[PDB]
Amino acid sequence: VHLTPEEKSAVTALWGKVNVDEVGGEALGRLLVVYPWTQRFFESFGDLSTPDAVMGNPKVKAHGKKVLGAFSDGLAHLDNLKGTFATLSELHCDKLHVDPENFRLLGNVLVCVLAHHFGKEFTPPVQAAYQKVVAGVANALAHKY
Amino acid sequence: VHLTPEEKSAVTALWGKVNVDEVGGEALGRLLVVYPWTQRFFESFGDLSTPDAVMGNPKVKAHGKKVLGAFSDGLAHLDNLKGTFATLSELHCDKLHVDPENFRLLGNVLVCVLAHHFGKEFTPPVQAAYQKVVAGVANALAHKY
Amino acid sequence: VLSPADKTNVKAAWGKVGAHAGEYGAEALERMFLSFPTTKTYFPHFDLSHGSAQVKGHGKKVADALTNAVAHVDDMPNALSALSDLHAHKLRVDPVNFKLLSHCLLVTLAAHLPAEFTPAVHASLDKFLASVSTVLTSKYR
Amino acid sequence: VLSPADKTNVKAAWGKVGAHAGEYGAEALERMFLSFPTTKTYFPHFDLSHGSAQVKGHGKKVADALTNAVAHVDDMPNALSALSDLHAHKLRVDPVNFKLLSHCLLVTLAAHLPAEFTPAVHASLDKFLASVSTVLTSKYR
Ligand code: HEM
Ligand code: HEM
Ligand code: HEM
Ligand code: HEM
Repeated sequence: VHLTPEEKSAVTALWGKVNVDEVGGEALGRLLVVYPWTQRFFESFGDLSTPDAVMGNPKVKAHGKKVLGAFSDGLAHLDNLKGTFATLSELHCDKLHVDPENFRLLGNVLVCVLAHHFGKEFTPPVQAAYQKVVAGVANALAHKY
Repeated sequence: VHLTPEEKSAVTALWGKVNVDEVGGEALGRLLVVYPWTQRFFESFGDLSTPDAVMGNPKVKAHGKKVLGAFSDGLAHLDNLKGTFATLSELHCDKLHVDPENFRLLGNVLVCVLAHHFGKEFTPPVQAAYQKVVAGVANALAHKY
Repeated sequence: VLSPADKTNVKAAWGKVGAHAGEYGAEALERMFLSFPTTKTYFPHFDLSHGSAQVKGHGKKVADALTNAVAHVDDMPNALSALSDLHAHKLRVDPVNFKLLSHCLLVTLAAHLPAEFTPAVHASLDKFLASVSTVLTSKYR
Repeated sequence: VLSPADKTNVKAAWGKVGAHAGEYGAEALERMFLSFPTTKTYFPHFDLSHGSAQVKGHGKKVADALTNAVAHVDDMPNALSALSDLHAHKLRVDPVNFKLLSHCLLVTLAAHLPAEFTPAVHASLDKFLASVSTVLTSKYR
């Protein structure tokens, strides 16, 4: 990423307001709902047949919290995402076989979720800093493929 | 880019057999034909109404040679495409208003022209290395946007 | 393709947009300009400054066309033909840019319609914007 | 939308492929795996090694379907219904990948049909593969 100092503060300031548990489940559920093809990795999660089935599924919720947890850590090492995510990159590739495009879809969903949550506070320029961030994470996650 | 010495040799050696004149004219013409919307930047070139008219247009041919020329010179700086295309990057952005996506389109067209030309010689592993280069160049050219 | 559900979803959310469409259109453009700078190459003739009247004027135009697509949800290819022709033949915007505007349009709606921007609606609006994009790019080659 | 000329161009080009379609099928996949290593995520159960019978057999499978599509250039949606189904509901390959296989297939034909791979034929084949891609991803959502 190429984050100006002031882009870095704006990311961090807003992130302080986020309930990673909540946003985590929202982002992941929404992904499975807007791009149903992404459901291919979760057949063991059960019922994902309707929006309510997904959004409320205890497993989706718990998984989302995990993913966002790992993401939050990435935010404290914005200087070394590749390093931060190396073992996770290897895992997604070698074990899980997750196409890295999934990582960009989740990034976009996440940006919609932050907009949803923060309303007017998610200014054009705050969005621009988060766009750089989600792209950096997706890139870091795909680096070991 | 992130070319293996072996991948470096493969690029290097096939290139040495390239007639820049012909390949450059063909790459640019094919672009204007396969993706007709790229013609928005060459109004002043003339008749692009037909493949025949595009492929024959000398303005196209000569521009193709100029483009491949610069590309050609970039293969000598595979370790710093970024610093090699910085000025070209600013020009394309600030003076030409060329969307970097165009860079990617040409890259791919370029690869089809090389295959077209070298048949047998353009093996899967040789294509992989070229793919890395075209991506690399496109990225460097987009860098100052 | 848009299902009956999708259609209700879209008419419903767009319904809420009402008279703000214009302003939301302008905002989507600005977010796009700031997040995806390469899209600026298509507006070299515009003052892209914060609160540019050109951007404002352009946002209205985009919003009006979307509103027109909603009004003719069962005949979009025809309701949008003119605009399809323009983009294909004069503007010649690279296809990938449509996905970028769509996304900035989703962000704007989300930021303004917290209550209606449900998962189901989000999904429907995404498929809708994808459909409009498909139409505007249908005559490219 | 394939023009009459396109359909012709495609039928001609493919005509020449003949008994080699299976081999070209296999070669495009191999070019795909090496050039875009992310595409390998959909074949964890295959041996992706050079000249692997899994790749060879799959190459055949892909070629035949393309053949069938050339044959029903006029009724693709209908000729590939089953395959659209399979990909949308079972395989669930991400739509970005279709452009990667398409490109690798052009590269393959270029390398093998020098005289027939004219600029105009190149244009037709591209649109053709795009069309096939569209059909195969039309029931995703
Ligand atoms: C922000 C990007 C992501 C991060 C930081 C992330 C993080 C994680 C973490 C920490 C785990 C658990 C690791 C372990 O089991 O040892 C995990 C597992 C997993 N992730 Fe990712 N993930 C991301 C995106 C995705 C996406 C977009 C998908 C699919 C659409 C995905 C699919 C999976 C799957 C299938 C598992 C294993 C679940 C199980 O336990 O069965 N991940 N991820
Ligand atoms: C391989 C990637 C490319 C390279 C290395 C490259 C390089 C060049 C060079 C060296 C010039 C000379 C102009 C000058 O120095 O004043 C030029 C001009 C130009 N390029 Fe690029 N180019 C690339 C791709 C493209 C593409 C894909 C397009 C559009 C489809 C494009 C559009 C133009 C235009 C419109 C000009 C100005 C020509 C004129 O002044 O008549 N370029 N480019
Ligand atoms: C679904 C999305 C889109 C819609 C509904 C849309 C609609 C329109 C409309 C209604 C106009 C004005 C035509 C007139 O003068 O009557 C326009 C013009 C234009 N659009 Fe599109 N468009 C879309 C996507 C895009 C994208 C993605 C770009 C580039 C990033 C773009 C670039 C342009 C440009 C450069 C003009 C001409 C503006 C001027 O000079 O006034 N459009 N569009
Ligand atoms: C050119 C467009 C494509 C065509 C015509 C095509 C056609 C086919 C055919 C004919 C089959 C075999 C069905 C059967 O076993 O009865 C198949 C299966 C499959 N395809 Fe698609 N395909 C296309 C694109 C893709 C892409 C881009 C990918 C992934 C990157 C892909 C991944 C798969 C996979 C993983 C299978 C199952 C392989 C197995 O387990 O044997 N396909 N496809």
